[PDB]
Amino acid sequence: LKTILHSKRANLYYLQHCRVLVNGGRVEYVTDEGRHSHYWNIPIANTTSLLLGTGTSITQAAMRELARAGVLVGFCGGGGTPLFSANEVDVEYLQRWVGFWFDEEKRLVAARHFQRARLERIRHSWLEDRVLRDAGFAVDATALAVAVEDSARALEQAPNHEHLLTEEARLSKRLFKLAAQATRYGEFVRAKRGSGGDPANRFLDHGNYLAYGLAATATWVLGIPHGLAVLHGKTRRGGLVFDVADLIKDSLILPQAFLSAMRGDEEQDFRQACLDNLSRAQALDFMIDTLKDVAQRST
Amino acid sequence: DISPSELKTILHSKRANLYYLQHCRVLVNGGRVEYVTDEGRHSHYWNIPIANTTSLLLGTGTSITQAAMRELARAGVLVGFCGGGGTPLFSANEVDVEVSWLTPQSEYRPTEYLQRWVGFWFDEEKRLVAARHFQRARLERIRHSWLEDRVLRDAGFAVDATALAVAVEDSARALEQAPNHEHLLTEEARLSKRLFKLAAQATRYGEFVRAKRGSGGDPANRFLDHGNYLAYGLAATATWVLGIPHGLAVLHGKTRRGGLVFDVADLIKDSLILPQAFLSAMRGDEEQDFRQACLDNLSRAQALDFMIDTLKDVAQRST
Amino acid sequence: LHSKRANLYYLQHCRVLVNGGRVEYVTDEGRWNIPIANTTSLLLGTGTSITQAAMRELARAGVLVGFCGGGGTPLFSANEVDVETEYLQRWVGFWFDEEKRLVAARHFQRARLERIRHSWLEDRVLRDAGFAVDATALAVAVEDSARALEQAPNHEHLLTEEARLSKRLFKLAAQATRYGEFVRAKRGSGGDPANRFLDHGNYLAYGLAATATWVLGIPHGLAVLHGKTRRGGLVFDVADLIKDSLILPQAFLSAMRGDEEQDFRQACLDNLSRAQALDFMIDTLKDVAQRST
Amino acid sequence: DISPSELKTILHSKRANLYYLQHCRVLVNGGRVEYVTDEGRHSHYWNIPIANTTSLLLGTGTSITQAAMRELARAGVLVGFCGGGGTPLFSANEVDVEVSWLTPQSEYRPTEYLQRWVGFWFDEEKRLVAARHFQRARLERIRHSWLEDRVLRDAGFAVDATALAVAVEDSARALEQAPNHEHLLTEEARLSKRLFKLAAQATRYGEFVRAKRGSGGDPANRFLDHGNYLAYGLAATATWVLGIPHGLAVLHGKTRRGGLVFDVADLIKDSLILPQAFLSAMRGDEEQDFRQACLDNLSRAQALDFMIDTLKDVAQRSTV
Ligand SMILES: [Ca+2]
Ligand SMILES: [Ca+2]
Ligand SMILES: [Mn+2]
Ligand SMILES: [Mn+2]
Ligand SMILES: [Mn+2]
Ligand SMILES: [Mn+2]
Ligand code: NA
Ligand code: NA
Repeated sequence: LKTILHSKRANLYYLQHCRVLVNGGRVEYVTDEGRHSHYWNIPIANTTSLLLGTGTSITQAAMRELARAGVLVGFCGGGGTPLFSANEVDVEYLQRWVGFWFDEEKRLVAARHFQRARLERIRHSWLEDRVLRDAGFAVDATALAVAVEDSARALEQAPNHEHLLTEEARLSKRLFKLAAQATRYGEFVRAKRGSGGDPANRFLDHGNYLAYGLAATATWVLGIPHGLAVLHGKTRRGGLVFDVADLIKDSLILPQAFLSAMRGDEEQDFRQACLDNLSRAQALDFMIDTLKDVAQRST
Repeated sequence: DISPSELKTILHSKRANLYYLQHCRVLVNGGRVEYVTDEGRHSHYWNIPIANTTSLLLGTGTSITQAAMRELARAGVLVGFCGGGGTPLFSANEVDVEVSWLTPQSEYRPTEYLQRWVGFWFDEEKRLVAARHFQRARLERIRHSWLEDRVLRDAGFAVDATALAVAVEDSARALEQAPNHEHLLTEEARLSKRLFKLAAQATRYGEFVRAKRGSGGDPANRFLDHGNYLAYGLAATATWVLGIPHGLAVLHGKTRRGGLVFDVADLIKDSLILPQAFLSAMRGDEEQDFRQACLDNLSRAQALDFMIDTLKDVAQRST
Repeated sequence: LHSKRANLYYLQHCRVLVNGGRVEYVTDEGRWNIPIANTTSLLLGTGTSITQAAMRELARAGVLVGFCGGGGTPLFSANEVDVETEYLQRWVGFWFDEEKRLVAARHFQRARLERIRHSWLEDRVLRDAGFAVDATALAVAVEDSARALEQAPNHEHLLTEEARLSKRLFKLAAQATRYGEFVRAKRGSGGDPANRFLDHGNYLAYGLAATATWVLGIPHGLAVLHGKTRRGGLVFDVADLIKDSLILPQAFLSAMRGDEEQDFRQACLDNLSRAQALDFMIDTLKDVAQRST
Repeated sequence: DISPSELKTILHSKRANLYYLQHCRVLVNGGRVEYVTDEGRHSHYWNIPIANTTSLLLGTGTSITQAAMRELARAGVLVGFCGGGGTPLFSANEVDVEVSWLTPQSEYRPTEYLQRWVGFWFDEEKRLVAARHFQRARLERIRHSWLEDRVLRDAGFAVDATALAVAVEDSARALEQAPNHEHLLTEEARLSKRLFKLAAQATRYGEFVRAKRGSGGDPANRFLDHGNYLAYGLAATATWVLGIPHGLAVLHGKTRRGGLVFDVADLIKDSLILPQAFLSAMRGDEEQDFRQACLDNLSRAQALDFMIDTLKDVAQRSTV
């Protein structure tokens, strides 16, 4: 059962299990049993973005007709992640992004706002919205709000990027501990990526991977290159994708990791639970909006 | 000494295969990427060695699947959809789009060249310096390949060497005199026209007239259009592998989308593709013979590596 | 915008569809999330469309769906409400006892009088717009009618008094706006702008009333004040809750300002939205059903 | 004498069109309501004569616009959303919803039938008397149609007349003695099952087995599922035109939302839809051929008029 009628923001559609082709100058979508039931109703304007996921194919004639119409096209894994390969976006956000990015102070302004955005999404999904709680995420509501409020303040006071990052890490650590307790996980230590074998560290690694796919889709639709991070160091590959994934990491991935663990989920149960959370909470939209908002303010 | 990344870049720069496909389906078969043609009853199946491939050009009557895209992206192979007969995929306003490129998005790129690039790119006079630098590099390749390339000589490129030296020397003087981008573009077309003429005479083509937008029917024009796709693919690869978006053109930005691909393809279009278009015409090659001959020359001359070095030099020389 | 408590949403200029497993609504490039639960109601207005796959998902999730004009009126067509937290049994439970029906009717009249007092006097929006009504004459009128309504012994007398209050509000409204002589023209037969705007305004009010009865599952044919044989009777009863408080002054204001049809229309819609008219209609209907037992 | 409103009801009862639409958009084009399919190079545009239409059923791959809803609603045309391939739009627990109906809300209905209806409806025993009444009206349509409709006979419905007459007599008997709604429901399904068998034999279908929830792939089952939508549409129209809410069911209330639609559709399902489903299977009709043949039968037999009279009769009899 659906529970949300989604006010769509970014004009991005996901397709799966169909063949995209052209009949008489018209882009159509075909399955083994004739015309696809939904896809004919995706609007083919220069504001559209198309992601072709599981069991899709496309012909050259369709590609022509989509590119002619200003439709950006990409290929993604199941559920829109990872983002495999995509059309380059014509160079708008890039100009603005570059406009502030070389001013280290404006970069910190961007980084501070990302953290505020991230703090709010934690507050929202762990407390205000009930779904996680309903599914057994029994977090100490009181200790959570303290954590957010302390960190928020501690973040506001960091004088520079190095300090912001330190505080940013401390908050994540605090959340792991609360999440573990919430779910009676017992001892938890975050293992640096790939190196932990326990279910939670695993689900966290896999979850972050699904989120990087959504973040990459956000930077791609906006024409913003991965190498212009606001929080991660300037030499980190994929740096901005990670900044962008960090927006919903602790609010959506973190709690489902400990839940799947608590519940004895296998890898695919976790992946699917995760995608459903990202979907319901409109994560991709938020990543996009955060990016626009930051660019808009910069100058 | 060298990073593992830089090693991988060198290794990528040595991939020799570049496919141009028509009337086939690109898909995955027993975990291999393959293209499939319909031979009436037969279907023929052709392997694609992805670790050795820089790009796929997919023209008329092609399709590709998401599972192939997955495998291709993961191996860092670009996929471009192009039009038929060397004509544009489509034309919108006054701009022709030869290839729609799909570039891998999850194989994270280095950041340093991108940062240098967006560092100069919004400054018009610094784009001028970058444009000029590409043009200089282009002239040095024309000289080397037209004058010191025994392999081209031995294949029947009986070019008037004195005349080639004179045109290239005049172009250099003009290039360095150019006040702006319009002057660069003007000089470039002017060299190209002299070179087509010289190549025509070298190969007994008879009187040659360059036809635009893939409109020419004659062997030379067709081979020149087909060969440019090869240069576009290497250029699309060279910029992708360094993390530079195709859109940040410094010379062709007014008349081409993803114009950096054209800027970079110009490094080898006149030096390498052009002679071989006339050599193939002269000998009666079919298109795919000509394509193989180019790939051989581009591998031999280490074209991809040159393109990548030049991008680096251009990026470094705005610091 | 979808303004009306956690439960009724209004959409316009968008396509409702299913993509990537979600029910989504896609706004026109020219122009908040909605919860899909069994308590949701959804109205699709100007420049909307919906696919069968979306309808499926909303129906499955217990969302009642309707189509309506600009701003939520008229109500064109809607899902049948499941007969049951159900007002229908209660409604019918009192409706056949004529004395209980009068109790309902008396409550509607008190509710309507309070709305008039609120909007004409207490609340100043109307005032600010140039509705310069004699505050004193208005309070006398309301108090007198209230008293006269409580004194009426049956529906007939209640209806008589009810019309006599409307007549005296028209006159107060005309003077408030320096309109000059006014006489209510019955049945769309009036040509002067106040008469025309009152006709149009009531039509917009019917649209809202129809929505209120639809959400509660109550049939139009069970009126508490209008005659048993009158088609759309309960809708007219419900519209009467806000006719004189909101539509009547806007009609004289629009005429005074030289408004065209659409100015008037948009002014009502805004008044109706500002004053939360639809919620009042619904609350009143719920309360009458509650106080009927 | 005859009121303009009742004349309008008689006029509405004669509307002959009923559309079942798939893979198209319903919209307004030059002031007309039309449906549009995409045919590669050319879109096809099909007019909907709204004054001559009872309902639209919109299945797989449809959409409709507010502007179309406005024109349809104004003309008193119902719009239902149905599922694919004769299967339910959806199922929520033990209850299947075949069609989600949108009914016009600004074309004010008469009040008298509704008032009679809510007057008896909350009394179970009165609902029972209403259910029996519907069931007798159904037996009478079955008799008239299977025994006296020469048109069906000439189309090759070679039914065993005596076998049919005997089953309907047994049914009437069992009907009158039904103590509960439970008993009525049991007898209803027992008669329908005899009728499938008789229709199958009249049309050389071979052994027939009714499949539920649209799950049957054989022609008869598919036409039965398809024909039911037509009956639902006319029932939805009959009840709406009289101002009776779909939910005030007297028979199928336990298993069906908007159950009165089913109770009313039962007046013509076995009498008309059922033989035609077997005739179409016998001839090799495509689905749209079958649907047209039904519409022709329903119009010739004045099915909508009968449903409407029956609801009126039932409402008027509750009143004693
Ligand atoms: Ca090198
Ligand atoms: Ca009759
Ligand atoms: Mn980090
Ligand atoms: Mn050039
Ligand atoms: Mn009245
Ligand atoms: Mn039945
Ligand atoms: Na050509
Ligand atoms: Na079926």
